[PDB]
Amino acid sequence: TYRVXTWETX
Repeated sequence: TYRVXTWETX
């Protein structure tokens, strides 16, 4: 998942 601020789990 792309979280604001990166791609992260899952």
